Amino acid sequence: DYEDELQSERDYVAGLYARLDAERAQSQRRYAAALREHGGTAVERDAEVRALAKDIARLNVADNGLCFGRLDTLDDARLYIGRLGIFDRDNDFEPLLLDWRAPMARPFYVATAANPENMRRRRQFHTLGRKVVDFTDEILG
Amino acid sequence: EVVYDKLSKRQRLRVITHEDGTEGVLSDGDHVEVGDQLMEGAADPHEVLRVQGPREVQIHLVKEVQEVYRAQGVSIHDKHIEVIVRQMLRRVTIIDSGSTEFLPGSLTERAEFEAENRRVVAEGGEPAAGRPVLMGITKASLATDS
Amino acid sequence: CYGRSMATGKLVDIGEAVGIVAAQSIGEPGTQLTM
Amino acid sequence: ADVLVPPQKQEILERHEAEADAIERKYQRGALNHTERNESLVKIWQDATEEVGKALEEFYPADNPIITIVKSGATGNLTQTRTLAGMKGLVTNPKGEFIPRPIKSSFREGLTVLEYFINTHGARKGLADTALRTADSGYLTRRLVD
Repeated sequence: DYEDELQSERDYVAGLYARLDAERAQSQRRYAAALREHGGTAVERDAEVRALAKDIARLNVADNGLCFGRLDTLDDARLYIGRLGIFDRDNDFEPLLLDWRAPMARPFYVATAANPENMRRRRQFHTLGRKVVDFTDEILG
Repeated sequence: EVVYDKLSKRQRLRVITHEDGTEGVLSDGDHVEVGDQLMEGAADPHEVLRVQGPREVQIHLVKEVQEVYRAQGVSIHDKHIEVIVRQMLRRVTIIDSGSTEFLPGSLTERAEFEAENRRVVAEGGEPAAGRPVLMGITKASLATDS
Repeated sequence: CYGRSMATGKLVDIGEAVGIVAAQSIGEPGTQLTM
Repeated sequence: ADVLVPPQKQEILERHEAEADAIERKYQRGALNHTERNESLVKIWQDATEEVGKALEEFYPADNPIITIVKSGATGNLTQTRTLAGMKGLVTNPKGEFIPRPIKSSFREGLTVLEYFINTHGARKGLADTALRTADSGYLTRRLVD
């Protein structure tokens, strides 16, 4: 039960790392290409360089401690709260991850045991390296 | 156990990607050698000079200067860069003045430091002690005797 | 130690001011870099 | 007549417009931050631009003068051909960040009033920054010579 749930969480979070790594690799490839053979006017090249560097930095900072924990809801939603917002494009941009700076992930810190924001269970990830050591849950309602 | 304190959360760690190791990203318990960069970024030439001697700073400076031109579609031979790098490392700094005429706290060239040490060891018997110093373009230019 | 002069393909002659050549070579493509 | 327009352009633009509409639908509910939405649109339209460029490269016959000039190495590049016959793509505001509204029309078919108005920012920025570029290059060359 607990072990199987931990394995499933590890698998999903590993998929999240896979998506992050693929996006970072694509950004690095585009940055390298733009440095050498962009082609055109210097302002557009510099703007592309800056944008790609910003994307690289934002993705790179999220490598460690990518996800803080699951946030189940009574409204039949499966929000994941982490460092960045990630969406599966083929699924009409289904949120695979939500940044806690977003408003939809606001309740993580506002909701309390006696004041639930229609949420069901709040999970804490003890992240270390590329996997979570374990998790501790809290039930709200 | 050498410590690095003020590292900000805005950076990421070293990568190796050995053919069979498949390290990924070093997090904890990994082993690194002298001179390897720990946190991904731009290293400090002075730190490289201290840790890895004077030869390594030559290669580091030449490679890092080249990379910009190479990645931005410009081809320049390495000899042109290392000519400037040579001037960047002409002088050494003295910890304390010995029997030599030099006053302490001054930067002097090796052609002078070594010569004066060899001349004063014969009679004075107290050659100066010093270490290599890396200088910028401006400081190196302003130090001309003319 | 300097090797051949890139402009002539032969061993550099005595008296070549390689410092000016290096400075000009480094500075000429300067306008093609990002800021 | 030599500046041909790919027939695949319209379908790509419609598909990416549908994607942009989906992003707009998602944003209003609060699932994305303002910067998140802006960079998502930027990524979507960069993908659209690269797809249009690939279609343009594949469509043009090898003997067309426009592609003959580029492929022979005489002058120009494929990005100029894309912005000429393909789509102009994303443009930047004065601060250097991409405006999330792309320039669909190419110079061959003519830009609208507001597309032309927003295209001026980059040209003005480049014409202003050329002088500083030259000054910085001259200063670096002077120091290296000295």
